[PDB]
Amino acid sequence: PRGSHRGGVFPVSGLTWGMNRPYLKRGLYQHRRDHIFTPRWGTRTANFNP
Amino acid sequence: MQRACEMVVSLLRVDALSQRCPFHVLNVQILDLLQREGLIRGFKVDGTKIDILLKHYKGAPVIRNIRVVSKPSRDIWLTPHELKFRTRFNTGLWIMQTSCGVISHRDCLRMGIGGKMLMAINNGYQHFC
Amino acid sequence: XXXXXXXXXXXXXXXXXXXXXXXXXXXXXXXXXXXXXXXXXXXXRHLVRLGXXXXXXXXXXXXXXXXXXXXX
Amino acid sequence: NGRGLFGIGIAFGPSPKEARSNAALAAIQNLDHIDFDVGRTLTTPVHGSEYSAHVKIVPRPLGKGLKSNLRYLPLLYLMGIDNCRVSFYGPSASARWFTRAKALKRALEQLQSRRTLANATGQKYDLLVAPGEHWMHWPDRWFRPISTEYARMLERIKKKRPPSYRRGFRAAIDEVIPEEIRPEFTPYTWKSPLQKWAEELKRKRLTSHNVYETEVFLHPP
Amino acid sequence: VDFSQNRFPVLNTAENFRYWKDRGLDRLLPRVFPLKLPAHRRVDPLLREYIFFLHSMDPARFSIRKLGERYGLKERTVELICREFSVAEFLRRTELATPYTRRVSREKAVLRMKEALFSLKLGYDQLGDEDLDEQEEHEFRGFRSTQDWIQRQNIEVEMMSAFPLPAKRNPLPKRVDVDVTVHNTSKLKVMNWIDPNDKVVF
Amino acid sequence: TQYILNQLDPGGAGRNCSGIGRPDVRLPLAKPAAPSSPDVFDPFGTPLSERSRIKRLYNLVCEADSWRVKNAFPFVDEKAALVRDLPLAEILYCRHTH
Amino acid sequence: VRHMFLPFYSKERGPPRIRMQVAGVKGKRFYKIVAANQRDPRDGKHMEVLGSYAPCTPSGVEELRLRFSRIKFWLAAGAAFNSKMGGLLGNAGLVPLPPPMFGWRTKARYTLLESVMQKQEKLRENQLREYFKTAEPVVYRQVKKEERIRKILR
Amino acid sequence: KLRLHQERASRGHIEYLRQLERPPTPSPFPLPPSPSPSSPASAAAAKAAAFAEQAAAQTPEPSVLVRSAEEWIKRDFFFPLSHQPDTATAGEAARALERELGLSRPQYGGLLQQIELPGFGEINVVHGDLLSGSLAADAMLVPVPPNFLPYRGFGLEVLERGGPALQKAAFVEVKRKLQQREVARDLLSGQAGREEGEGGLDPGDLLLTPTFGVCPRVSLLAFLVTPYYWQGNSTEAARRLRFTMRRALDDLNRQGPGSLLLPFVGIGLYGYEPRGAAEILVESAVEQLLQVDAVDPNYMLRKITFVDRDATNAALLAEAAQAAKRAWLPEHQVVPAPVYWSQKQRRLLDVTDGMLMFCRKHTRLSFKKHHGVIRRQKTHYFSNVRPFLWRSSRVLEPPPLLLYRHSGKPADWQLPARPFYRQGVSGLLFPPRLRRGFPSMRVNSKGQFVGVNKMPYIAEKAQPRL
Amino acid sequence: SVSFKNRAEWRAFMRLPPKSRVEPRRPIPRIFPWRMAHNPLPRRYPLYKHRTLFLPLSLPSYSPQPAISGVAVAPLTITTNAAQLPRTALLQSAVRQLRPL
Amino acid sequence: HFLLGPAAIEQQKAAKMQRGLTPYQTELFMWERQMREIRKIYRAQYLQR
Repeated sequence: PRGSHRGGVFPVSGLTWGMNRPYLKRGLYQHRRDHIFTPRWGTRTANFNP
Repeated sequence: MQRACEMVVSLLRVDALSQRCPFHVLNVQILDLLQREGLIRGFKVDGTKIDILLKHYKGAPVIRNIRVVSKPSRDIWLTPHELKFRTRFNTGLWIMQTSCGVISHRDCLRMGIGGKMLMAINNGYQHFC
Repeated sequence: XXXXXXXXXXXXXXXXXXXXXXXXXXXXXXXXXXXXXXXXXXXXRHLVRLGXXXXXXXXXXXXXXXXXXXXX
Repeated sequence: NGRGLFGIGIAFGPSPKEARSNAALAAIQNLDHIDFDVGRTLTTPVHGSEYSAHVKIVPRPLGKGLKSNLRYLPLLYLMGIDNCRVSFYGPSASARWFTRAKALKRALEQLQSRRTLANATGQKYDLLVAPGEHWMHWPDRWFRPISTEYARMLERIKKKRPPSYRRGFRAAIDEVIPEEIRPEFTPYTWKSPLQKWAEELKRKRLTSHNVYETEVFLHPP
Repeated sequence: VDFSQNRFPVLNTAENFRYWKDRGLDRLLPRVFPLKLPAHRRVDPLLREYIFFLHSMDPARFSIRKLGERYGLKERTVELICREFSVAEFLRRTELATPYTRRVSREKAVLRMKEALFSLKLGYDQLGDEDLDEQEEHEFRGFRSTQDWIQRQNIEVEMMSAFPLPAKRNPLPKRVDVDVTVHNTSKLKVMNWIDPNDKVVF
Repeated sequence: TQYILNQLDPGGAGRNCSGIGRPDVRLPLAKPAAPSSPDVFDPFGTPLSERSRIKRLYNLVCEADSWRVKNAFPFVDEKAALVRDLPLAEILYCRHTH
Repeated sequence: VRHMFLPFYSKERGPPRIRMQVAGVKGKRFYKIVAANQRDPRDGKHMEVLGSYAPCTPSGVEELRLRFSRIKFWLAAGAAFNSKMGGLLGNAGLVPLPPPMFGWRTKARYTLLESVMQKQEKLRENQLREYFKTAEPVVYRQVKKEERIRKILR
Repeated sequence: KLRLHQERASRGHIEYLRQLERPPTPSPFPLPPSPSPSSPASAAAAKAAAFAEQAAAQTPEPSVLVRSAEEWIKRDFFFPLSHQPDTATAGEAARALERELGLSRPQYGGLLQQIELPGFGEINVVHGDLLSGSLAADAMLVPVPPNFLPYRGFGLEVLERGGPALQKAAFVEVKRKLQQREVARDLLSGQAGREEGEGGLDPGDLLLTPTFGVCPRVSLLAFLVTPYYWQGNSTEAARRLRFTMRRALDDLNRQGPGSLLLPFVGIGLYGYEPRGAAEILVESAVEQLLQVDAVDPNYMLRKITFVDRDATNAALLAEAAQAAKRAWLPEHQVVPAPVYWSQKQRRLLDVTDGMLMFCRKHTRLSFKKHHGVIRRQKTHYFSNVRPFLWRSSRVLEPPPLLLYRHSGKPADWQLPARPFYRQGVSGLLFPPRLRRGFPSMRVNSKGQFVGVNKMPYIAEKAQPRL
Repeated sequence: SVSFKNRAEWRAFMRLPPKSRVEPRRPIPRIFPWRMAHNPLPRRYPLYKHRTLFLPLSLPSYSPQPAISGVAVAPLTITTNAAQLPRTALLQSAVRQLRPL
Repeated sequence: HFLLGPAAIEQQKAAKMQRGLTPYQTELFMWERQMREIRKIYRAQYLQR
């Protein structure tokens, strides 16, 4: 395929779009990985160390 | 061939213990194949008619569908490697007529012989012509 | 005597006196009609008897333990 | 329920929300059982028709899962089908789902199972990843326990048969009770020094009392 | 405990085929599964260095097969260990790059992170846990493993009888062309194109 | 007995089994008996070797962990759903292949 | 011509020959070794595909694929070929080695060059053994100041 | 022995044919029942079909060129397809070529392989019978279970042939070993108490006894305690055998015998894999003959002969010995040709700091910057794929050529061919009949092969795709 | 010794010797018989999960296979991978290469 | 073996010259003489197979 998507563009996460929805407009939003399951198999640190 | 396409109707009856169909040697052979495959309880030959005693299971009949392939106005033949593709991934019975008799598509596939596709029993939704 | 009764995969029974004859017949069968597998309860207990005779000192303890386990 | 119970309900209401609630109630009342196979594969492709509405269900190889329009993938998960692709060609008349529902119901009514086919026919319908799953039955005459006196009587009455090593070997088992073992760290002469060292360390770690101790912090307070 | 019409208590059943695999609405639960890591990255680096030393010293007495046999690894794993260690040692001793300046792919960087966290959690293995020659075990290994591709069928429909049935037609191996090198020098490579169907061979 | 044992844990020449049915392997019987009348036995010590685990069952047991899953203010909800709801996001969140 | 191979001979086009058709795309060119008639178009009509020849390949070594039995068959049938094909077949071993451009007798300077090159190769092998006796991956050598030198052995 | 490129190409062709050949396996066809479970016409058709299918299974088929298209079509629709198509086998031409090359040109083969370590000894691999075949040796090694009461196999056969005398001698030796072990255990317990102030033989245990007229080729029988294969993993099952062979050979060498006859240890009763066991056996023999471990060598064992009665097992042992030659003997060491030539031209370079300026980049990681999604599929196929397809068959890169390390000439043993199958399917139920068995030829009305002029069909080999 | 202070010097060093514009100069690209035209690659999260090559073995023969020496040889599963061949399959492949023909 | 070994090149080198021919041609003609032989050898083997 080539060119922009011609037709209906839906988020790949499956979340609806609207005024009070996770997405304001139509789109794929493939970079938004917070809307897909990414297990945390590592560690975590804090902004400050008292 | 006409008699077999007619017997399809008698085989597809529901809420019936037995049903009659026209007589023919081809019908008798197809009935033999069906009984060997355990799709009918039995059948009886009475002159111009054959009385098929049908089989049921949990209310519904064992024969859930019949798809006619070879009609008297059009033959359908297949090579072994076309029969394999056409019967791919299906538990239904495709009746084949060959120089070795009226057999199942599985017998035809093991024998690698060219055959004429007559009927498909309980083949779901799988046809090409 | 020696009887090679063949219920399935013909087998034979040896008495430690016909072992030579059994071996000869097995070799002859393997040479003439291959793949006719023949198995005989030849010399398991035959070796066991001589082992017990050699280990008579500890064979008594072994037999006592076996009897105790069987009774249990 | 995603396992073989599915239904569709059509209902009216003063508002869309109450209409949906009544429709859900009707669907709950209309639930029926779908004839699936425990192997999770279709035995044949399936088609359903209602006027100009057409529903098609095509098998897929075991492992691919469900394929359909994302608009109706949740419907597939509710139906509980697996390893198949579902396509709607639908009516072009005034209605869209009123008759498509009947078409889908008639399609689902076509599905059968290997157990159903085998019971109806008397023949073998064996899934290659599970042969003999449905027809193989070990007779109860194999597992008939006997008392000691009757065992003596049976040993007396019966005629002995020589034990065949090929078919008789590996038969020294009896009633078993649970016992914990750990033969992964049992020292042997043939085990190399490094293997012994690693196995010893592993067994100490596994049997240690500090296991099951979940500490989120690497450097504890 | 549910019902079964026939007695066959084994693990080779459609119910137990993919045991523990979701079969209902739980298929939508976001479960976390263990991450897979290479054996050549699971074994301890000191064991890697020891294997590399043995192989680079005496590849005959310390064969790949023998090293794998002693340390519970596969021949491919031993080969990978030796290659990686030789590359790292070459870079370090020639002072070309440190272990943290060799440009690598994103996948290999993620693999390095995976092994780092694996060691921090469980610690490097002190011995290999693989098998030298894998066994014929009935396991699900993808959708391709669940069907007979040659027969193009997932279900073997057959009749019930107490007597022998006609044998199934066996497949014949495909006769495909191959290239076999016959003469290679620093300038020219000559290989014979073979057609296995050609009857007259000379 | 051997047939059932082989079905439960395949083994034989060239195979790695648990040796459970072997006459020379120890089992945790409830009623102890002769390992395997008095005439035939093992005159030497020859302790029975241990039995190794069943690999399939052990793997199932180990992998079960991945599938393990971890008055009131009387206010009644009237704008509630009887059968919940199954949006597309619930599927596409975790089932990546879709 | 023996009766068997008569069809291989064309009244309109000529006798059979073993030759090469251009193949590939502009820039990336290799050759398909075929048996055709003399007056056939080079990239057109032919009778059989006998192999391929790629002088430029990523591996840096000219690649020659041939059906050995078929080349033997066509030589027996009588297909003709030119100097380049004869040389390729000689290198492949299918036919005796054709003489070089000016003949074997005329090559003495080149034999002297080959001998000198072999002697220099042996000298470098001896130097490499002397290096192996120490095998220092990194060295420092003077310009003013000492610079680092890496002794890579490719 | 082959020194011609043509001969070696024929050798490779023969090897690939070996790969692809499958011998016929006729099977009985069930007799049709003669009570009729169907109509009489169906029964007659069944009888005819059964006989026809048996004939089709048991008869082969010639090539296409023998018959015409209409005859083949009529046969295809009238008879069951034969199980042995012409394309199935290799051919009399290939068989004759193999015979001429010597690859495949009165019961036992004899000496199949021999490794000669000058100054150290010899390891022979022989197809022969140890017992009935009993050109000389000192000790014959016999594997036995730890309990020393075999129920079937070579050990039981040897004990039976020896009779009560050999059985008693072996049992006496076992009793002595057990008593020594018990004494050592008691001493160990006493010494443990002093510092504070199992059972049965193990793998590698050796017992030497007189032959009692069992094997006249030897004068000593060394019973060796060997492991089993079932325990644990295959790595463990083979570590056991390696340890056992090391101990057994070392102990026999210390005992003194200079000649040893060894069967295939591990196979048979103990359920080992012959292919994996042969490598261990041969490598252990080589290492012991070389005395790799010893700091004070004890060169006593100098002839080790692996004797086997099965052709397959003897051939596997010969293959293991060939691999051992490749590994150990510098003459037989082989190397890929690219590596050989590169190292032959090997040179020492002087790389400075300024020569690596552009060998390093700004980015820490590398990834593909463009997806591989083709915008126009047919245009891509026509422009960038089809022009380079000079044949429609799918062939992989050839395995590298192995050259002898010392000389550089091609090795007599080369890697097997690497065929490709689409989606991994390597079989066809109904392979099409091909004319390319005799390419560019036909059969004239006289009955003779003649040439054919015809433009080749570029897609002939991709129909069906393989 | 040569110092490549800029990219021009690096290009000069790396440049191949001049060749005529009538001969084949660019190598013909490799074509793998399983991805002739597309080169799939992953384009969807997770981007770096482990992918294992599986080539089906199915059932090369459907008739009773006698044991080779002592190993069963007869198939027991349909899930065998042809890129991870088991012990007995490798044994069969080795015996075939040793058959006398 | 003779034709494809190192003897053919030596025979070419030893071929005698005739007045009017360059050194290459006299080797080419001997070289072609060996070619007519190998062509006949291939025909015999192919025909027997």
